[PDB]
Formats: sequence, C-alpha cells, structure tokens
Amino acid sequence: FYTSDEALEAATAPLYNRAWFDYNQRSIVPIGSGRANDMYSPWNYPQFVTFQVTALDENLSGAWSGFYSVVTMANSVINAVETQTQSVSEAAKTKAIAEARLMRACAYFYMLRIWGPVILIEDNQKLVDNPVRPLNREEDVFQFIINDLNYAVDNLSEQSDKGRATSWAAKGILAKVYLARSGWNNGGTRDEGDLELARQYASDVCENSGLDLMTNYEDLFKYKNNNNQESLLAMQWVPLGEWYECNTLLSDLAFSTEVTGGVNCWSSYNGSIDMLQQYELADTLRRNATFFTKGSYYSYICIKDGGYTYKGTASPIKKGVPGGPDDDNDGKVKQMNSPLNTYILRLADVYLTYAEACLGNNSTLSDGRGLYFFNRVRERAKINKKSSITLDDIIRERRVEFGMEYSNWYDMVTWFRYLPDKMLNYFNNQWRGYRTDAIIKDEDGKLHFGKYDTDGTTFLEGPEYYTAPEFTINIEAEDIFLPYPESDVIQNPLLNEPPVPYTFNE
Ligand SMILES: [Cl-]
Ligand SMILES: [Cl-]
Ligand SMILES: [Mg+2]
Ligand SMILES: [Mg+2]
Repeated sequence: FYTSDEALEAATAPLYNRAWFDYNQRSIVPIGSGRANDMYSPWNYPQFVTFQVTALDENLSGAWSGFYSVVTMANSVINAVETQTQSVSEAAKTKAIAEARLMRACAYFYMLRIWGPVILIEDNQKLVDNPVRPLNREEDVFQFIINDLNYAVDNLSEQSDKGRATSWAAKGILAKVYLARSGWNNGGTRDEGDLELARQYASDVCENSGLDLMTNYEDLFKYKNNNNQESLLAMQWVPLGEWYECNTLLSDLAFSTEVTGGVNCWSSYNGSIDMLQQYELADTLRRNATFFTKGSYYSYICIKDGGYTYKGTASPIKKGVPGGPDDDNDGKVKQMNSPLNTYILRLADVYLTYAEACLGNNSTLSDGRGLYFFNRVRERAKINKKSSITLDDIIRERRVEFGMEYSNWYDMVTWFRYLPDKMLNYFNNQWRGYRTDAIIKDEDGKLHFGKYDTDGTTFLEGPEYYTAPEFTINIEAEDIFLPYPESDVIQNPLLNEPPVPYTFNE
C-alpha cells in the first residue's frame, strides 16, 4: 500500500540492482565480453570465446534467470502501480511504469542478441498458471521492445534523481534498437526508415541533452564518478546493502591482491591478443583503463604506495578493478563486492550509434554531425580524428571504447544479423583461444607478443610462440546464437519448437 511518491520509488529502486543480480553475478562476463573476445582464460568459461558452449552451461541458466527476473519484476511494478497505490501522483505512477518498461525493454534487447526468439510476457500470472508457453519471433521481440521504449520516452523526464533513468536514456536505447533492426535478416542492406528513426533519436540525445562525455576516459570507471553525466543508464549497486544488491564481480575480475588492497581475488582473465591489437598505438588512455600491460602506471591505484605499476607480462583486467578499499573507494571494496556501477548505456555509445546510422548503406561517411560525434569519441581518447569512416572503423572504435563493459558481443550479434558472411569471417580471424606467455613494450610503447626462453628473460617474438587452443572451431552461422538452457527446456519443451506470433495489447 504505497501512499506517497517516495514510497513508490522505494519499490522501483530494485529494478536497478536486485532485478539484474542473477545476470551480473556471473554470466555478464563470459556472455557480454568473453564471447566478443574482449578477454580469455583457459580455465574460466573459454567455451564462450571458442564457440563450444553446451546447453548445460550455468551461465546460460543464470543469464536466462536474470533477464527474466528483470521482466517479471517490471511486470510486478506495473501491477503494483495499478493495484497498490492509494496521494500518489500521476507523475510518479507513470514514471514508475516507464522505469519498469525501460528495464523490461533492456532485458529483452539483451536476450534478442543471445537467443533470438524468447517468450514475451506482460502478465506474470499467465506464466504461473501455465509455464509451458511458446517462443515469440525475433520481429515480435523487436516490436515489444520498441513499444516499451516508446512509453519510457514519453513518460520519463529529461532530468532525474542521480542514478535514475531519464528520457534521454530511453531515446538512446531506442536509437540502438532501430539501428539493430535496420539490417536484421534484411539481405545485406539497412532499412532506410529504421536508419532515419535511429538518426532522429540519437541526434536528439547528442545535440539537445546538454550532456557531454567525461573529459578523462579513466574517470568513467572510478566509484566516485558513479552516475556521472555520461552515465545514461547503469545498474545501481549498494556495496553496504543486502547480498542481492551488491556487485559481486570484484574477485572474478581482479588478478592479484596487489590491486585490491589485499582483498581476496582469483581472476585468470587476460585481454586477448586480438583485443589488445585493436588499440591504436596512440590510444594508451583507453588501453590502460581497460587492461594492465607491462610498465603501465596508475596514480589512482595503490594511492598510499605512490600509485601502481604493473610489472607482469600478461594483460589482466583493469576495468572493473577499482583498487583497494582506500583508493578513493570509501572502504567499499571487499571479497566479491565492488563499488562500481555496471553501465548499461553511456553517452559515447549514442555518439557512435548516431555515426553508424549516418553511415547507413553508404560505404563511407565523410561529413555531417554523425561524423562529428564519432570524432568526439576519438578526441576524448586524445587520438586523431578521422576525415572519413567506414563500418570497419566503427567496429574497431566500439570495441576499444567498450572493452570489458560486457557489451561488445551484443553489438557483434547485431552485425552478424546484418552482414553474416563478413562477420563469420571476422570471428574466424580473431585468433580466439590463442594466448601467449609474454606481452612486453618497446621504446615507442608498442606491444610485442611472444614468450620467454627457458631463462625467463630472453624474449621470443611472434605467433609461432603463442599457445594455441586445444581446438579451433570453424565458426558458422549455427554457432552464433546460444542454446536455450537445458533445465528450462526440460520444464518447457516449447523452447524446442518454432516461435509463434505475439498477441500485442497495443
Ligand atoms: Cl557456442
Ligand atoms: Cl587500499
Ligand atoms: Mg526487418
Ligand atoms: Mg561446428
């Protein structure tokens, strides 16, 4: 019985944390980043990188559970607005429905780029009464997402409490959705109507929001800057709160207690050879903020010991590894407990989305505001602007802008649905599963890949010294979308049957 706007807001707050917990607690890493080849470990979920995932994989069931937790929580909030409010304003009621529908849209948009067809649900009771329900078609899922985002665009405000969604966030996601739909199973061209809509929504955010990119890329990934102006939407973790409200990734991302102030950790992930090669030589700011590499210095990690220099010869994760409790983290670093929010949408994504929507079906983009906003991302990274861009420039730029943010894989699926032959060739040329013992730098700061001789000091350079994977799979169309989780298929055999049309309620 919610009797004030603030009481209702307390009920919608878990849409930003608890709802996402089953996904964030584990599977976000191998699905969003691993599968894109952002990083690799031979012991932690390598199958996601090498395309050898089985239906029994715990990450599939966890992700499925997490995304459906968002959907069903959203549905519960919408129901509560309509049945449990008694002095509550229409502004607050519509804001709550809008936040619920925004999150539901985000969950379905992730699922669409993991499994493809999924079950669309607006009535939780229908699911309870009969859980054996059919999949709906990819086109239905797109329309459902669009409808939810339309409501959020119309019913969120331009400004919000810090950490809460605005209409700019909804418009930014909607731009991404239209861009993703434009080429999806569309014979190698992008629908001009969807391109136009993507441009309209993205340009509105870029030109009119009054928001800007943070001056320093590294600042985006520090806890003191949670909910900075570039953060359009993020999971809002509560490190001093309940277990289901915490960001539990700290120990799985951090490679050594030397970068956690002594807090227990166990990561064996390293940035992939392919991913590391995406950073242009001049792009050291984004590279350093994403992965540690030999000799890189961090003034803001191990602050009490004058900063931190990585002295290993691998490429462990930096993004998501905020240092120890006293590294401007207000004591909020503990085992499996990170103070960082998890980004869902940054303004730089909208900039790059606008650029890609301006490129459209042309082979190059050499003028216009889309190119300007692409070049703002370059400028913020302190590297050269480009006088013209192609889709290949956009692919590279997105990988380096969003490395270790658990987003690159979803973008790669979108591209595969547009240009499947190009992207299968791309995936097969990423050297997935290859890793190497030693990555070092020369005088000019360029990375070199190889291993040490028996003496552990004499560097041997080149691919002949890489560690090859046990198996290199030829990646094909059938490999891209993941299988439905086996336990869920047992409970609902229609997950093995064709999708059917959704009956829309609007
Ligand atoms: Cl796979
Ligand atoms: Cl510390
Ligand atoms: Mg279509
Ligand atoms: Mg095969």
